[PDB]
Amino acid sequence: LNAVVDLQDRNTELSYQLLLDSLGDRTRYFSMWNSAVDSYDPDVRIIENH
Amino acid sequence: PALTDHGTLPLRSSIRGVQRVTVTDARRRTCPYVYKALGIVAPRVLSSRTF
Amino acid sequence: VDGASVRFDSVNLYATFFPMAHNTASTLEAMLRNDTHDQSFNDYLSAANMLYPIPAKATNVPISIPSRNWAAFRGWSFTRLKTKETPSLGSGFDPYFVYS
Amino acid sequence: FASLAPRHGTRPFMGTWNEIGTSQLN
Amino acid sequence: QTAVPSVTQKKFLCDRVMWRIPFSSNFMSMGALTDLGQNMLYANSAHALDMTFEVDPMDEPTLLYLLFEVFDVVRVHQPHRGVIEAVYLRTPFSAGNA
Amino acid sequence: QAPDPAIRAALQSQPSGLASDDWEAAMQRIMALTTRNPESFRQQPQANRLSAILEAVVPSRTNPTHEKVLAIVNALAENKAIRPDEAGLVYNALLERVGRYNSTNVQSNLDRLVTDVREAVA
Amino acid sequence: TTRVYLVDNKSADIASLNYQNDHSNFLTTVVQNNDFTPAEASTQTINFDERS
Amino acid sequence: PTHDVTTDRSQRLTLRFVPVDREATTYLYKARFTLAVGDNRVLDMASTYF
Repeated sequence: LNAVVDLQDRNTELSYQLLLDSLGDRTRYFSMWNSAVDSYDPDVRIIENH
Repeated sequence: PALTDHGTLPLRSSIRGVQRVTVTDARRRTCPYVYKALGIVAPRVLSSRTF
Repeated sequence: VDGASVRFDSVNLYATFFPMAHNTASTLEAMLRNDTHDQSFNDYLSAANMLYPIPAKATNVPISIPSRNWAAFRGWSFTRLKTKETPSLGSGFDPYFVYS
Repeated sequence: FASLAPRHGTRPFMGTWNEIGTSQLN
Repeated sequence: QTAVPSVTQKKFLCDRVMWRIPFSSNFMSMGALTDLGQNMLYANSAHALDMTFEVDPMDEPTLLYLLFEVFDVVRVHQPHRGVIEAVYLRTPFSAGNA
Repeated sequence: QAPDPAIRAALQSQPSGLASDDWEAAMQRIMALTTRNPESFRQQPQANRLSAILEAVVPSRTNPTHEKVLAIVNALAENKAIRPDEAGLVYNALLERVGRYNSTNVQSNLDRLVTDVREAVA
Repeated sequence: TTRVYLVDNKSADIASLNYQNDHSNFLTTVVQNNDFTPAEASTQTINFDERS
Repeated sequence: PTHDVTTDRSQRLTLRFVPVDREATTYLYKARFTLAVGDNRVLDMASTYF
């Protein structure tokens, strides 16, 4: 008898993504879990054209 | 169109929203040539368990 | 379309067990089965996710929800996505999920 | 005993009697 | 000393984040069970929710990914060896005591 | 002395705080009959103020099967009839036999045994 | 007593579930609320009593 | 907390006071308001800003 009754709307994919950030910090990479936050260079997103 | 019925059999206490319905053959593989499958269940109390 | 796919050759499930003195593991197991103290957890993003389409060049989008009991609501949180990027996640292949 | 403080199931949350405060350039 | 007349444009970019409207009296987080959501707990009323979003004239089809914060929990019974039972519960969007 | 198994069993199977068993103490809280502090209940949030009222008015029937058997297996260890590490095995076995054959007579005799075994440890 | 009907649902909300299931191995919804969209309804559970 | 933390009557979170009298000079510039902080409510001055 299953203990993993799972619905159709809630996504554990995004929930775990937020939890890791709240639990610790995401600046430092952890290759064992392949933890590497997709980030953009802040200089290229906002072109600070000095 | 084969319309028949089957007797009572145990039913789970909690029924999820989505249920799978399958019709398969002797080899336990799905027959692709089914163009309509239906199903209707009539729940009833069989016995008691808490006692 | 172009890049070939992966293939799984082996899938093994690893586990790690704490060495607990059997004098205490039995006692821990004994009381942990009385249903007066049994584990209980909550999803971190405790929310029900609903998606509503927005046609192109449409500025105003109204949505409605059929009446129900908002027993223990905790607020909304919304964000706009592109339909190209969002998969279906119902079934194996959304054969329409092209962007990667 | 003004309990209008958040709860933690029961036993209202917290508060240290000594914490109203001081700081200067020193 | 040649500058042409000009107009000023303003905007902002707030990415990697999702907007939030906390269902509380003063938009403040004092606990998990909000004060406003605490009123309809044992009342058997049933409200209806209507929301109108006015966003932008985008060029490509888009979706409005909306979340309704709820309480989804689970109690895990383990009476006998090899027996595990879970009792799930979502209160705003009911999901049954399976 | 050897600790009482029934007290020890209740020390690991019953809520530390209030349960449906402590109904008489619960009603004193929800009606300010407590000499210690009568105004405690009045100040609670509505969420856990009603849930305490509902339980007191209509008590919730429970299952004392696991509490009784835990008392016996706690008593067996003190007489050293079983090794302390075997307590996990025996607890789940007796429980299964009682489940397989539960009935009123069985439940009552388990109760006699609980009393009898207290006296036996003594 | 009641009855629950297991019938093919060609609605787009349901059809998004079984993108590669024919009429012999299809999964459909049970709860049929006239107001809930099939995507939302699917979630709900019909829960019999656990004392029988 | 449920009752004694937040009110139920009509109340405005943010108020906007127009200047009641303005005096100007070549270099100086003076403005004058009237705070008029309601009743049965309390304003923390570390929230006002011109």
